[PDB]
Amino acid sequence: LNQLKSVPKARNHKTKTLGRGHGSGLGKTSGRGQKGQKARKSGLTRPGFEGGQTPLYRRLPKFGNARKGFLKQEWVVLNLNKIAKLKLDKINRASLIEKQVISAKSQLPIKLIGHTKLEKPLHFEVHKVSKQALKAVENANGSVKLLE
Amino acid sequence: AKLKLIKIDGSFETEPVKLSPGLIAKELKQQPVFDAVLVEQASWRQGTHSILTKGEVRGGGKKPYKQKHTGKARQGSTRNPHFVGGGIVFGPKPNRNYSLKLNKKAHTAALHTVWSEKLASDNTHLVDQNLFNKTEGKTKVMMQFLKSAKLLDKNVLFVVNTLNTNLEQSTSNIKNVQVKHLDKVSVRDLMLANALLVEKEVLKALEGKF
Amino acid sequence: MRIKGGKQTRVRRKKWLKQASGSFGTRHASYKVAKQTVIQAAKYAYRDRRNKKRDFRSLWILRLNAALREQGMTYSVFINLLKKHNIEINRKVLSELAIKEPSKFNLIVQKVKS
Amino acid sequence: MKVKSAAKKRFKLTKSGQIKRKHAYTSHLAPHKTTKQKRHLRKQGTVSASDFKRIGNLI
RNA sequence: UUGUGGUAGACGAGCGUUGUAUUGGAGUUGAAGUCAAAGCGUGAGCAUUGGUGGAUCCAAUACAAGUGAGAAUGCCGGCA
RNA sequence: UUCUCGCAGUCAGACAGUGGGGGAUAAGCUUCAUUGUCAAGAGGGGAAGAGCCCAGAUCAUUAAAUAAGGUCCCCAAAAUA
RNA sequence: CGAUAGAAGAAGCUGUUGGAAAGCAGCGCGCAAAAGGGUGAUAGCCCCGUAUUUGAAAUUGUUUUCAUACCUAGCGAGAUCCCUGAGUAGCUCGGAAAACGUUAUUUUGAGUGAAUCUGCCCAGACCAUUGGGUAAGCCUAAAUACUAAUUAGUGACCGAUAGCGAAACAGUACCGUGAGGGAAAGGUGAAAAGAACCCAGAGAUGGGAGUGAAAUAGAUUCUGAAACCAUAUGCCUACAACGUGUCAGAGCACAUUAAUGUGUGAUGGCGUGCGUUUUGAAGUAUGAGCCGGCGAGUUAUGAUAGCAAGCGUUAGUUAACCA
Repeated sequence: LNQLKSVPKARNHKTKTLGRGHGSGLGKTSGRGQKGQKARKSGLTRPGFEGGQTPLYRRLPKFGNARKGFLKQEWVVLNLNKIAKLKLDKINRASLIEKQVISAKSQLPIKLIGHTKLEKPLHFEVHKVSKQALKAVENANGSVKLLE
Repeated sequence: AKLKLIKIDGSFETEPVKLSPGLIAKELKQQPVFDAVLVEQASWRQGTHSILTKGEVRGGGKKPYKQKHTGKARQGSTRNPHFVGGGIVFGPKPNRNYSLKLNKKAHTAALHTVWSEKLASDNTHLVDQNLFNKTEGKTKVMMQFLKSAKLLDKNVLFVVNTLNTNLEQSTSNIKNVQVKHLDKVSVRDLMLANALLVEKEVLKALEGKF
Repeated sequence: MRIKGGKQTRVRRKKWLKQASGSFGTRHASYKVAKQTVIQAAKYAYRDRRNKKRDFRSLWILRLNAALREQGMTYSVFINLLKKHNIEINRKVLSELAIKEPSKFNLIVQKVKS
Repeated sequence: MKVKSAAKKRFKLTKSGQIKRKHAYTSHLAPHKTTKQKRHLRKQGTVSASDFKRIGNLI
């Protein structure tokens, strides 16, 4: 593709321009309707307006939240189905970077989730074991140590 | 497509040098090269094109018109896009940049494909360090070498990896030559030149990135 | 970057005034009037295309009936002598053209008599 | 271009969207419901598809 | 086979167009451009020739469009 | 025509027939439903004639059948009892 | 090390179109400069020049190195010794900021008002444990915006109804007392070689004879279109109610963007303008004198969707910053 013969693969779809004639598409009609508020100058009104209709968001109670001023601490989770094609006995923080698992700035405790059994003998360390996950890793002839 | 080394005179030698596999690709793709030259060709702007809009033109707003007892329009403003006051709502800005970006893997695929195409285009004869030496500062000998093989079809872009005083003195006063560095490349330059020269060593160096 | 092209408008004006010809007063001299008169001329052409068929059909009917009344027959009666007898593909315009041929309509009227 | 806090305080979001709203007759008056109506109007509810995009794209 | 009426509207086919870079060319032994003709186009257009002007533009793939004028009781300018 | 999706246009309607409500079977009148018209779609006809009748126009044609309907002249069309 | 004067600094001829060359053709030649422009069309080698290359009399600045004031500076033993930045911290009526709408935290307009090192305050009210440090004294280079201002340079920067109101003797003339508002601008011709001689005409002015390569190169000015005002060539052309029209067309004049040719039109048929916004206009609803110039759907941060592409099983992807 040289500048005298350069061609794309499949591109150059139709573009929109309305101020260049009627027969060229959407002339003075412009597709903006007729005799309207949004049709006039400074149309495209802000979100959160219905044209005088009574909205429901202020006519509806608010959901419950028993945690105000506090946030749920993030925890790293090694999904059993995803960890099926991974192998590292005695998981430690300083090695999951190579496997694109853990983050550089992280102190998140590990949590084990999932009954989807894996396919290798692996010994694993986690702060929490789920009972179904515990059974699944028991069927995987491996071992698991409960951390903090 | 083995390439034979050439001398400073234009005659070939007894060693057809094997081509490193770090340039030959598997499938040819026209879209990555297209958007690479798209992003590279642009950005000639220097903020030069700038206009004053209706809120940017200088003037003291006033109403010399009175709507009643007059024939012309009310038009309480005088600096309009359709009057002599001036100021168009649409025009060039010194802040537009038209952001474009290219990924890493797509860039690697595009560079490998264009290296395959340019190496197999057979518009090149391999050069070595031996002809780099014994080189005069004259651009006349460079033209003698160029016209000995008469590369008069397209502009020729040499790729170099080491710097020599003869290189900086010469290859500077000819309309049909250009020189760049191994990593100082862009697919726009390759497709624009359509003719190039390559040294022996850079094949192995480029093999690494593949 | 400012776009040129202050001449293409005049090129279009000249092209469209080339369509107009033979206009009286400021109708072949004003381009705004020229556009409207070209549109009306094209519509008149369309009208002629839709009209001349019926116009000439009635013209042939009248011109042929003018001859037919001289022989003592009306157009309505004249069609019957060809509808059931003297099976032909002759046309009303064809009969009108044959009127221009002397002593040939006589052949036709003695043919239906036979 | 923000997330409308004043409007998002009245709904919940689940997997693959599925915005969830509450049930009325809970704030100022409800001496007008049956035990069936009281327990089912304490439960949750869904929304309509008439404004589905216009609420999903906004919130 | 339906066809081919069509407002708003959805929608397809595109063109002209200025500048960018090639790719090239033409060019006081003629150029952009003016005027005309009794041409080529479904169209957004293209012309050829002649006068006219005595120095610049075009042709084909792409690029971005201050881009394409019927009126805006439009403004400017000239003429009424 | 049913499902999703993007973009929507109307959002101040008028007209014919009927059943109407209102009015006063006075209203090409206001307001409801229905068969159609338009707003969205030309033409032919009747004195001119958008909404009455016949209706549904890719185009060229100086071909055929003809639709309602008409046939003394304008203008195409015939007479007999 | 610069800046405010400088300087060295490669390379072409012949014929031709030609009024003139620079263009073309033949052979070249240099190149560290075939960067850019002018040079009587359309020049790498004709110049301006340039790359490269060095220079400061005198002044100023950026630092480097050297000699060199000034002061800069911890570890052990005691001691309920002293000190550790008082209207201080606080408390009340409240503001101001803090994302805050007075609430952690800071300050005070009006008041009261301690303490010590085991002290205080704080850890978005508050106490207790735990933990921080001991304000209420003071200067502080570092990254800071902008170019009014300068150099060097650049432009998918506007090009004379554009670019700055102002290419120009622009904020100018001028208007309003006055604050304020606020026009008009380019290009002769290669070199004026700027129209000498004569004629008419009072003069002005014009026209012939000239120069000038070209006098569509004559001062009006690079060229020089339509509206507008006349003119003559072919025809129609003063009893006919025409958005001056359409289709045919006698008859006449022609002879081509050379073609079943063009031009006019005695005459027969046909024959309620346009954008607008409305239930809907021929519209007597508005608006338009014409011509020409100009004249109004965008950018930034993004998201979503369609399409396309990369990668795609432990994915993709970098922001900033840096070469």
